[PDB]
Amino acid sequence: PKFESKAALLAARGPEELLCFTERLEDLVCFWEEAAPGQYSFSYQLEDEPWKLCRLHQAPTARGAVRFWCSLPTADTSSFVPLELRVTAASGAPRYHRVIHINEVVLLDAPVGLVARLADGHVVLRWLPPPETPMTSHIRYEVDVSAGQGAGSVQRVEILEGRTECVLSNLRGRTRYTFAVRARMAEPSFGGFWSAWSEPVSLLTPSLD
Amino acid sequence: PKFESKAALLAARGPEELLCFTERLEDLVCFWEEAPGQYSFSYQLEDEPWKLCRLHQAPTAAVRFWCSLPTADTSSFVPLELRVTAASGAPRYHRVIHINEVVLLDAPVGLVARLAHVVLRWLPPPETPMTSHIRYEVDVSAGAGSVQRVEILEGRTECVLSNLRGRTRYTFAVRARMAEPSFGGFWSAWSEPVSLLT
Amino acid sequence: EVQLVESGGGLVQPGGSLRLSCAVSGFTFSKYWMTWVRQAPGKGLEWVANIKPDGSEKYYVESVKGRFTISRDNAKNSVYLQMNSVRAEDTAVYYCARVSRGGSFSDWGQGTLVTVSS
Amino acid sequence: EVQLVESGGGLVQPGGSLRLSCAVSGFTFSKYWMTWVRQAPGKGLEWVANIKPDGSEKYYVESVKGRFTISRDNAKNSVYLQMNSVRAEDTAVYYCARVSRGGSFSDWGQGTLVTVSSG
Amino acid sequence: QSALTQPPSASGSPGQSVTISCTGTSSDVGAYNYVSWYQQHPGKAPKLMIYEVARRPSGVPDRFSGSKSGNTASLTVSGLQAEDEADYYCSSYAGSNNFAVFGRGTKLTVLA
Amino acid sequence: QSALTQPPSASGSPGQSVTISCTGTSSDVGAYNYVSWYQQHPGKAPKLMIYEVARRPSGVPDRFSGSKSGNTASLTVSGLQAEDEADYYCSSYAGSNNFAVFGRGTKLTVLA
Repeated sequence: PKFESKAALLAARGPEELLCFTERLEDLVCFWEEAAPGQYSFSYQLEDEPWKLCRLHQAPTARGAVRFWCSLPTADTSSFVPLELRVTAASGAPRYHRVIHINEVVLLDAPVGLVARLADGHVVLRWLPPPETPMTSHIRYEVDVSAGQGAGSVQRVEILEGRTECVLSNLRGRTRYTFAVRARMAEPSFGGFWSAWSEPVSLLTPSLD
Repeated sequence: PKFESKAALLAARGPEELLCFTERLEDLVCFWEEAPGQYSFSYQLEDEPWKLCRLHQAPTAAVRFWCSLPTADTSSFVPLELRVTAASGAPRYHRVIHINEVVLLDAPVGLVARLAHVVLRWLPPPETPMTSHIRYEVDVSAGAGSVQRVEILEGRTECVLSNLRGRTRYTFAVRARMAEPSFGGFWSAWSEPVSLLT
Repeated sequence: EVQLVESGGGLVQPGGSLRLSCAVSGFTFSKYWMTWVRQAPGKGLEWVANIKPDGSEKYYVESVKGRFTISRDNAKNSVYLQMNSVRAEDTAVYYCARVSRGGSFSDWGQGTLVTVSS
Repeated sequence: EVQLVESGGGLVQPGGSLRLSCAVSGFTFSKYWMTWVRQAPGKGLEWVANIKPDGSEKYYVESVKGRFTISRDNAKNSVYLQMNSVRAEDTAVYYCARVSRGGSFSDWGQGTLVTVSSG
Repeated sequence: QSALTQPPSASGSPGQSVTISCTGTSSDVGAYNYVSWYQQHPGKAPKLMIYEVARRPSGVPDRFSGSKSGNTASLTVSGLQAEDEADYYCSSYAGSNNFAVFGRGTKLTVLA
Repeated sequence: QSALTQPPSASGSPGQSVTISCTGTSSDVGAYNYVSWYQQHPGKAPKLMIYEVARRPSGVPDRFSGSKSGNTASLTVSGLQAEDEADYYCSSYAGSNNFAVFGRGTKLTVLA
């Protein structure tokens, strides 16, 4: 499903708290981890409306941990509104307790259609905004430029105002560079995290000739 | 007491209605006449409960009944409902008045006539501090009827008469009234007359 | 219990016209005098005009005589202040009030602002 | 019953300063955004400024940026709109409002009038 | 606006008593007993505190009182409070063309 | 003041249905689902009728409904009544510096 989105969020905050995020301001997924099990009861309260139970799903992870999650009903994904979350163990013990706003946990979907081309003496990058995300004008991006043999991330370029094009300049000849792009809400009215990295695209720069 | 003020008002409107007047905007007396019998005077001030008033009687020539309202109920620019009920239970009079709309001043005094033309001088109504807002009217008569009627405005206490025939005994008198339109009411009784022979 | 609400205020160009309304409720409206009192910004209070219970007689202050026109509706319980040939010196907050005992103003409305150029 | 009451309006000379207040009662005040929307007489609605529940972040429309300052008190349940360097085009009826679902304005106050020069 | 003569300012600590004068002519104050006093808090409409020189509306504490001598009326608050710090106007009948001539106004300040 | 596009006026007899459009750009209405509609009677404060494009607050009649296609939202009143004669504004999120861009406004008149 959205394994890449949950993996990015887990790498940001860790497995010791209730991780919640939205992709298109009309959804909400909350998940956490447990050592491997046990049973839990997810419940939320929207404003002053009576409490609601949420259906919980379970799944093992590569780490050997067990991941629980809940997908909120679309009717309860209103923004700019207090949403109180609670995870209670089957023993009755309180586990997690949060009060969030949907607009403050935005994690967009990863950018797609990344393409690398030569300038003729630079490298031009083009990509597409997150699928089914109409706020393209209010999305800022970030491009990664990395290499092999422990070089790591050589360049990190910020792209603003919903532009989907980038021109790289300081690249060494006879070098295979790997590019990836992440997305974020530009408008300060939203809170959240960077999207998962896009599917990488590599390109081999020519030696000087 | 206030005999001349009651005589002037009676001469103006008659004995077929409840006659009420005030002299200094801090009093109120209502009276009427009958050709005996008993009556019950009652009034309502705004939303305050009804209040009966003590009635007094006196012969005339007819019987005159009257009531002097308590000073505490003589507020101006305010609806005051009056009701006169006969002892038989029969309704007689029913009025809604404002105190400031029934002003009948006291008669002017100290009238003095001298020759210059003929100059008339008098004094404003006693214990009446609205002297600047009092207008007057001068009557000039002979032995002929009332030859001249002169209006005096703006609180003036002096009047100069003209075109008077020689060797004629003229009688002069002055009445008072509220000049400001915010007040309604009637003329005061005529002052004590002063004669002069040209 | 007594409630007075003014409306119709705003900016008016010099020489223009504006009509103010005053909704009245809480007492026998057709039995009392009604008056208008304006207050220039940062200044004191000034009596503008008043009207008799039956609306048969109207009175105005010298500075507005012949320019303003006060009226009333003893059915809708409303008091109006018609402002024709408006001047700069008319810029003030206009209150409608109920005239009670001794010529006092017992109940006042919230007041509406009328601004004219200067 | 939800109640919002504005006050502090009136006439202000161009370049002056004015502080508007909004007394709030009827809901959990410290959990919602609060906003100001003005309306010029005979004209439409214009969004002025809003503030986060904890009042940590403030946002303004471009025409009032650097001139107005929105604030709140989550103890007295009050919202403030400091108006400095007032212009003639700031002449409008200022409402304080509660931001609800989808960035909508669920509850509005009666509104207070601010008049400045021309318009 | 032509107005009556009123002292521009007045101050007093809580518990003290303050007297505000109001001087007119012999055609208004001293001619009629139609003297009225008003209280106005900032941003609010005037409130009737005293009517007919001394009489007092329902709701107004006895701490406020009025008097009249010659052509000068006087409003007096005997037990000063913080809620009394406001503007105070006097009025009087001066004709049909001047049903209520107000004073210049007095800003009363409670110094605490 | 920059605003959204709304027809200046609209009319309809009781029982009929009237649709008021609201056109914006692809950065506000076509970008977010934060579309709101408001009703304002003369002298009164605006009242929320529609939030989140189509959803409707408690107290608002079933007669009111909203939709969205492209960069244009649409308010629809199916059962016209005399109490519906007022001004109608549309709003939409258009960034942090403009949390709610209103329209020019539409004066709905209920005919005979």
